[PDB]
Amino acid sequence: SLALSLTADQMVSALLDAEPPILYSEYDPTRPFSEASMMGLLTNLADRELVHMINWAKRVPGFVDLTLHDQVHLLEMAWLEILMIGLVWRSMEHPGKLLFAPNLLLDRNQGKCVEGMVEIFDMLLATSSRFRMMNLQGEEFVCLKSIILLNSGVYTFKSLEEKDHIHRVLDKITDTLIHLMAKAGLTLQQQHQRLAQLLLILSHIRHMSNKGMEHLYSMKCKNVVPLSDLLLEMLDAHRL
Amino acid sequence: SLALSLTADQMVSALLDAEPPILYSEYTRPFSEASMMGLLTNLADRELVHMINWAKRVPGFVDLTLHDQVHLLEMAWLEILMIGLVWRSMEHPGKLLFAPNLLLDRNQGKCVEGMVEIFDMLLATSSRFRMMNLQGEEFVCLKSIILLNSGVYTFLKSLEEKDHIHRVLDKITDTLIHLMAKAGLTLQQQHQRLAQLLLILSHIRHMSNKGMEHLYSMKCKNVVPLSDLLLEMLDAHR
Amino acid sequence: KHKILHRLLQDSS
Amino acid sequence: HKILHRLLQD
Ligand SMILES: CCOc1ccc(/C(=C(/CC)c2ccc(O)cc2)c2ccc(O)cc2)cc1
Ligand SMILES: CCOc1ccc(/C(=C(/CC)c2ccc(O)cc2)c2ccc(O)cc2)cc1
Repeated sequence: SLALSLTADQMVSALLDAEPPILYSEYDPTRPFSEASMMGLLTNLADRELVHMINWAKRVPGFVDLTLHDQVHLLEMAWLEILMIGLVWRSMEHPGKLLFAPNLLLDRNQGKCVEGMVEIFDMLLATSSRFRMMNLQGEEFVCLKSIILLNSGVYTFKSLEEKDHIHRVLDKITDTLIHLMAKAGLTLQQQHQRLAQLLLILSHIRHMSNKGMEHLYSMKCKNVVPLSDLLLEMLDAHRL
Repeated sequence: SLALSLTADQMVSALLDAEPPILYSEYTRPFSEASMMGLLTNLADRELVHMINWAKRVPGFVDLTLHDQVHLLEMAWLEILMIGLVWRSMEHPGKLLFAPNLLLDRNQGKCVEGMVEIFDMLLATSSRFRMMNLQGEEFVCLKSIILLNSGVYTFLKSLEEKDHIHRVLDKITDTLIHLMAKAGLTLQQQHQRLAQLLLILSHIRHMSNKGMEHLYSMKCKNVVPLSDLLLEMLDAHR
Repeated sequence: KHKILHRLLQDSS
Repeated sequence: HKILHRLLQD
């Protein structure tokens, strides 16, 4: 497997180069927001981001080695965490605001348009703020995002040998993160402290995903906005 | 503060002595849906009282206001119950050790609708802890991390105490590394293992969240009797 | 201060 | 047969 033979620098470069582009929203400034039209915009955006995500995942070292079933399962588990960590990353330099798109920058009061969304906004805002205070670097961000992809569904799996392969790749991404922190000049103690802070943030991202999944499902069952067939099936994957 | 001045060995010693007791179930009878949840809720309720006295012995926790203490426990209590259950079940492949007299195999989870899905996730975590050969010293560190972490990003003068909980979290991180160095792990192995342990906390969060939504679905559907305390704890995730 | 959890967090031991 | 499954092939 080509992935385990990568150097740390080669792991970073490949991840930086596989980054999806920042997409624009269908935001129309000629009309006011309603709950339905705000959700329409976000869902439409998310739907387009997903197609770029699927192709990004194919470029994450080790991901192609898995069977189609395992690939499907990992993306079904992580997709919303991955959209959220992107959003938080984009929003870093915009205190108090979430940059869904370059033409869609929203503060928490614009979140209140949608029943129950301001709570999610608040959590995303606080995470963006945490990344800002930590001075998260892009190289660290793409490692984290790749960790989410491989980790979030791995506990819900000779498919034990592929499960072992995923754990090997995760160890390489750990080595990569540490390599980056050392190269930035942090002491050894700062390295493993910083490593822990970043990974513990992944628990909060999981949390946000799970609360987000629950609100999207309730909106789907109230017909607030039409959902693409793809989004329906991804949402379906979390059903219980 | 006492917590920040502790050595890593003193930290482990403190956490070990703070450990709650293992309790027995109020389990000759046949199981059914109301029966088993009855057992689980009564057990959870009694574990909760001991958890609170345990939290007050986690170094740093006493330094926080009652508001903050209440908030951390409300976010963390099911994650703590679950990591506890998982730890206890480590050496019982395929089974969950709720209590010494309440050892439930996977299939018995089908007694309650939707619960076998939670069992499976718990069994997988246990299997994971088994493979890593998780140590008791590491386990009490993870449980402390959950308490302090699971509510921290969910918070004027309060910036000074988030900052305190983060200094404590770094000390616990320092403690995990100390334990790994003492076991002879290489530097590279220490970082890798640390990451393996913290990433399982994401799955523990996932389980709590899915568990809470089931429990929030049976506080509505008025089936099992929930004690006042669990009722309060449950409504925090509203 | 009226939650049970409140009450428990002061008379702990 | 899932859309996701199809899209992962390209
Ligand atoms: C079928 C599912 O369709 C959707 C709809 C909305 C979202 C996003 C958010 C974050 C605010 C959201 C989540 C849950 C909720 O209840 C409200 C809002 C979102 C995040 C990042 C991003 O880049 C784009 C969009 C994701 C998927
Ligand atoms: C509010 C009190 O109601 C409950 C009921 C059950 C549980 C436990 C589980 C894991 C099997 C559970 C969680 C959620 C769900 O939907 C089914 C089952 C549980 C975990 C560890 C432990 O030591 C004791 C019990 C916790 C609290």
